Amino acid sequence: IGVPIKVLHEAEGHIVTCETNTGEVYRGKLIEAEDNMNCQMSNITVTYRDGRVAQLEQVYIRGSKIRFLILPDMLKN
Amino acid sequence: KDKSKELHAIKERYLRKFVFEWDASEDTSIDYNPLYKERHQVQLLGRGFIAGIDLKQQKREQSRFYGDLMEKRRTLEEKEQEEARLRKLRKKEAKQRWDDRHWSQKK
Amino acid sequence: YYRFNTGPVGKGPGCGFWAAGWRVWLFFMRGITPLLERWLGNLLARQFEGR
Amino acid sequence: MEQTLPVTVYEMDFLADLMDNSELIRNVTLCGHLHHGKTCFVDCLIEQTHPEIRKRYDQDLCYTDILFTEQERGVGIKSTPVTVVLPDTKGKSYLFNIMDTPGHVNFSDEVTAGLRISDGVVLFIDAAEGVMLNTERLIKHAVQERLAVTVCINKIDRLILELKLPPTDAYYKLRHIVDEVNGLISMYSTDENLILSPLLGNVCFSSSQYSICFTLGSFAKIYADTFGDINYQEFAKRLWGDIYFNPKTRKFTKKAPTSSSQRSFVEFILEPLYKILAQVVGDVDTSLPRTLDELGIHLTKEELKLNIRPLLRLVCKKFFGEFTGFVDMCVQHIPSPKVGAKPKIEHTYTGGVDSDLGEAMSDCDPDGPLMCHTTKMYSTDDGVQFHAFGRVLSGTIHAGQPVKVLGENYTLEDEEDSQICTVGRLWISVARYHIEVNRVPAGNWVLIEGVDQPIVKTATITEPRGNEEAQIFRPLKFNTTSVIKIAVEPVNPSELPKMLDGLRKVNKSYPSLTTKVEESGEHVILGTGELYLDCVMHDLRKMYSEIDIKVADPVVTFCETVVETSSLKCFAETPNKKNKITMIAEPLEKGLAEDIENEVVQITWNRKKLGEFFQTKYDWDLLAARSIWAFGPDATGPNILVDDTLPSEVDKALLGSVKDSIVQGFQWGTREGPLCDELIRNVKFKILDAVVAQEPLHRGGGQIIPTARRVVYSAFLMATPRLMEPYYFVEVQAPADCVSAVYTVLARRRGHVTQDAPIPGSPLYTIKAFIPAIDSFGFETDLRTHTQGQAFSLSVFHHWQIVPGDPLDKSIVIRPLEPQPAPHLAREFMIKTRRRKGLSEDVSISKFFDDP
Amino acid sequence: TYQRWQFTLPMMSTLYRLANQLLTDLVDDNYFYLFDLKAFFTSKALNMAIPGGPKFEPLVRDINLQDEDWNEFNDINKIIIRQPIRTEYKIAFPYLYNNLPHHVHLTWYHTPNVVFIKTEDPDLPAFYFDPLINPISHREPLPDDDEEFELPEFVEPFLKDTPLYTDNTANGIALLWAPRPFNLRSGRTRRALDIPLVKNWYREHCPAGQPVKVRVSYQKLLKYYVLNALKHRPPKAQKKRYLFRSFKATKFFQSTKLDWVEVGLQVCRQGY
Ligand SMILES: O=P(O)(O)O[C@H]1[C@@H](OP(=O)(O)O)[C@@H](OP(=O)(O)O)[C@@H](OP(=O)(O)O)[C@@H](OP(=O)(O)O)[C@H]1OP(=O)(O)O
Ligand SMILES: Nc1nc2c(ncn2[C@@H]2O[C@H](COP(=O)(O)OP(=O)(O)OP(=O)(O)O)[C@@H](O)[C@H]2O)c(=O)[nH]1
Ligand SMILES: [Mg+2]
Repeated sequence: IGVPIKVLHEAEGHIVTCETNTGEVYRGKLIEAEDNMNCQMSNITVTYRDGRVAQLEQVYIRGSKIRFLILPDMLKN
Repeated sequence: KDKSKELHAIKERYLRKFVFEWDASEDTSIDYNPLYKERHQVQLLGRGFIAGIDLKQQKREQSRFYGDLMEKRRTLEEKEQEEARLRKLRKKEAKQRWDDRHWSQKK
Repeated sequence: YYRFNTGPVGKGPGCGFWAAGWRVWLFFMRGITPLLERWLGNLLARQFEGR
Repeated sequence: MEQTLPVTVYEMDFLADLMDNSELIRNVTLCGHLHHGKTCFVDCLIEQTHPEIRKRYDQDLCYTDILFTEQERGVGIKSTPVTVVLPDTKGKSYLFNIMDTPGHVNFSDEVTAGLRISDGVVLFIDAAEGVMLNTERLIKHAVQERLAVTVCINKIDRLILELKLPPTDAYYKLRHIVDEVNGLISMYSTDENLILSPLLGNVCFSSSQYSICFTLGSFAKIYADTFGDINYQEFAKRLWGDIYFNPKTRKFTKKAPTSSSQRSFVEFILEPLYKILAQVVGDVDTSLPRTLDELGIHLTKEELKLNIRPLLRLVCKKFFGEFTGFVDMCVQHIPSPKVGAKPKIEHTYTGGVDSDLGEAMSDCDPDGPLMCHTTKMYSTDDGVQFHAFGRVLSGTIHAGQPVKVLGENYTLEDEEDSQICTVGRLWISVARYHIEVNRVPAGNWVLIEGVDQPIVKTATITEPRGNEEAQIFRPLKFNTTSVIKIAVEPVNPSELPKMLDGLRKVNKSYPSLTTKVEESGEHVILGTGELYLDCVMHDLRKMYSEIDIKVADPVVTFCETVVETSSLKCFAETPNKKNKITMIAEPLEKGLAEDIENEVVQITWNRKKLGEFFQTKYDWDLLAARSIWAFGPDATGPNILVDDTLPSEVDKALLGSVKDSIVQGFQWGTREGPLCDELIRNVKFKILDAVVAQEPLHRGGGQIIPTARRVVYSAFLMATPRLMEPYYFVEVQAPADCVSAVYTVLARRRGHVTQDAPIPGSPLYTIKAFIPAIDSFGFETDLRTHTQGQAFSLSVFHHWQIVPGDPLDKSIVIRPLEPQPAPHLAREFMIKTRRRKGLSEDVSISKFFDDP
Repeated sequence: TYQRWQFTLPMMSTLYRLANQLLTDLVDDNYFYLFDLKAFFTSKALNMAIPGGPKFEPLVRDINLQDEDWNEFNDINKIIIRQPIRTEYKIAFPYLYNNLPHHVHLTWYHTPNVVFIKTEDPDLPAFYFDPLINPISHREPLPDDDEEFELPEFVEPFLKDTPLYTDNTANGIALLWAPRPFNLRSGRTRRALDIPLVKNWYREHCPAGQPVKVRVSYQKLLKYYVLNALKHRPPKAQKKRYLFRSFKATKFFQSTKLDWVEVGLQVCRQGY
């Protein structure tokens, strides 16, 4: 199991930002992060490629189709 | 007498020559409470023994309660095994006696 | 004695268990030694010191 | 901050960062029976998180039980809070506020104080003894306090090294313990949603001495690490509980193959543990190296030269690692406490959840009003200044920020038990070292300096200039009653002020201590038991006040009651010669006092439900059932006040005008009592008539209250009065042999053996009995010395019983220094306690009448 | 030099068995409740005698209870008497029953009972449900067997091959509770003088039904044991000078190996 993966699991319960392979940007609370980077989140703000925003209660994104995640700086220490 | 001595204890609490033998007046443990006179010496599950004292004497003078408990609780096979072990111990005891017999009971 | 003479063994002189008294007297000697050494040293000297 | 702290696995900065996120905070209380492993478990967690602090090889480091008395006696005396950051089996770190509580039954006040501010309970059960007195009492207390509960079965190595039981019978013992716990929980709780079973994760298996702790999940995780293809979650779901393994099919079944296969638990968890322990202990020099090589455990030659016990601890530590099963338990089955906030406010806060502040607190957000609640007071080693330990339910405490402190007697109308103070410094208390911080957000535990002055036992800290509709959290409700009583005086009367300061400090330190001054100028201390009072006296004489103090002989506090209805209906009139009261007294029905005390009925209820209960359960007429006025000295007291006044004789409006005054008089009379000035228990006072004057300045105030008390006293005295003795419930854990000796010792002290049974799976017996509290003095030492230390006993207050004699008998003659026979114990106890209190020599049934 | 040793567990078990007769087979200190050096220290400091314990001179000048002048506090018309407060109670709780407890020692409270089942019959398996153990009166969201959960081929219990118990398992378990030094497996070497054999004999209670002279012998032995323990002070920092090494370094002495009886006769003659 990879070092970055452990740090991801550490961010469960924190507010995180996720960009997909298609560049949609999802910000909200990370509920569950799986080993393969599958991500369950809640109370999301999504910012599309055109710039528009929306609001979602519950989402789940496949690990493969994630480009990256931004985690709190609370973890860095 | 015991009640009088008890009340006496309450009242008294509140209101050159070479001697090679300690005097009997120095004795402590001369109590009036039965709980402290007879103090229910320990029975270590019928398998622990006081140091020095003869093992056979200890077994003979023990309360026998644990022997009764063992005979009550033991299974039939457990009783058979224990009886065989006691038979082995008795054979060893008899052989030891026969070896270390006094000359008045030998040939 | 009162642990030795229990059971088949009765009162008698057959109990030899001497480590206890042996230790007692060796420990007494430990402390007596310097006193007697000093006394004999003061005695068998070229001179004598009293007072 | 920047203070000096010991080297640690985690970092204080990360701890503070976690403190802000309330979803990763777990408030847990470690409770259980005496000597069941709580302190050593906490020690081992501290060692895990602090690689420098280490437990001595042959001596056990505690890191709790810090006090000198604790270290000398070996028994924990005070609860200790520890805040740590523990990893999860998944690898995710959480913040754990663990309050380790004492196990002794006398010090249950510490446990209740910890419960008030905890959100979950971890119950430690010894694997050999099983369920015992304090375990039962603590299960009851936790379920009644509305806390989630989980269980850790400790000392499982006794089954292997002391009883050397077979794996299957050890499994049976553990299963029986689980069944006992579930039975008790069901008995004390109506809801069945709280079922304890290792399959669910509510039970863990630990051996704190040898550093072992695991759940089914963790021991499946070890298998997964060794072989990578298993889902340890499913493996854990299948391990326990009559699930036999078929190795030919590699599948588990509810049906036993071969009629000799062991359950999967025995096959996979228990048996290898047996093998590890046996190989380390018996074959350390022959095949131990091979077995450790098989396990993958490699230990250095310096290490493998250790004696058997250190070697066992080291090997088991290396094999198992961290205590991740405990963390899994707590994380899964204890609220967030964002989730657990609402029940806490529902149960504790006096203003109710429905209140606006109730909602503001049940939200539990750092950016809101300040509503700290302080339950403990910890004294600095010098013993001069105290620090308030409590939890923050809303807002954020800032160092230096002025606050408003409300004591237990504060009400939104009586705004005089409040006071503005200023908080100096804040600490995050690890057991033997305090982290100083600048602020503390809601949902955490904190030590506050500078707010000790205006509080005694419990307090609520809010903010000034706001929360004008602020009310105090309910004062702690204690698991028992402090009954034992002693008197204290200084040796040199010139040093009385020092003793007074010491008395105040001990009152603050011990939550359930009650210190008071009688009428004869005697200073009296109330405590639960002899060890409790011994510790109190030690602290008073050594820590707080440095003087020499004389202590009177122990004695208990009695109560007063009646056994039959008053011979005549009594009455009295005000000094004004108006406002005439007329009462009668009778005994209550069996169990009604228990209902009122245990809150099965509340006066706050609507009269509809109140009369419903009174009519349906205790066979009362609804007319009387809707005529209740008061419930004894407190809102929940064992004496009732009904007003039989028919509407035709007294204007009900006029009677209601002086209702409050008559209630005050009744409560004062019940609180004091005429026989010896002690509580009145189990009496029904019925107002048969009440002629009420017309004008408010002719009634009320200093007219009715004295008359009301005098009428209550006269009616009680007319009814045949009796004294009631406190009774202790004793549980002795003795060998199979000493039961007769226990019988004898108990019989010597008016005891009565209720039961005597064997402990399944152990060679010992439990003897449950009843003893009189006043005879209980020295009973435990009598037992231990008479039996040569093989029998041990713990006693606790159970119920009040009538003393055999008749108190108000002047025929009897008492000698000053003789143990009296039973038939006049009542008279002796009444007269001597009257002398102690400093009242007159004897009380006559006409003393408080208006006729004589 | 014969300074340190390290034995093996079978050796240690056999030595324990041979020494059995000198050892009391006690697995706890619950026996010594109010009968250990700390309780004796408290009783001495308070000038009281445990029934079976020693009896010293008052450490302080005893307060004569015929001296205090009947204050309001110690009035005897207020005291309810049920059981005479024995000396044992005051040693047990020195701060609740004594006025002026000075130089008093707190005593270790209870310790959990060590429920150890001594193995009488060697032939039995190490792990065996002994009759002494009270029987367990026998009497769960398990998954369904139809589920597809299958263990891999490699998987089997951690130590299947290793036997549960071996020939020397019960012996090791017993050694775990054997008294010192029989619980060790290594250490240093002491002096025959420094090893007392009956100290644990007279530290125990006197056997029941014994004569007064032996009872007083027990009491006085305990008295002197307590006195030594209390008066002990740590040794002082010497410089390690050796008398016989100095003699050997001198020229008037020489070494030889002789029979002890020969040396004894030699010393007798020289002393004469
Ligand atoms: O030395 P004591 O304790 O006084 O014992 C003396 C006697 O000793 P003496 O010959 O020095 O008077 C014997 O003891 P030993 O001589 O063997 O030391 C004898 O002991 P045994 O009968 O065991 O050989 C017996 O002691 P006891 O009666 O305790 O057995 C007796 O004591 P009495 O003076 O009471 O007769
Ligand atoms: N056999 C065995 N003994 C243990 C184990 N854990 C603790 N003990 C012993 O149990 C005794 C109780 O000590 P603690 O656990 O520290 O005391 P506690 O749990 O805090 O209980 P209190 O004293 O009431 O606070 C200690 O003397 C330990 O030696 C264990 O895992 N196995
Ligand atoms: Mg503890």
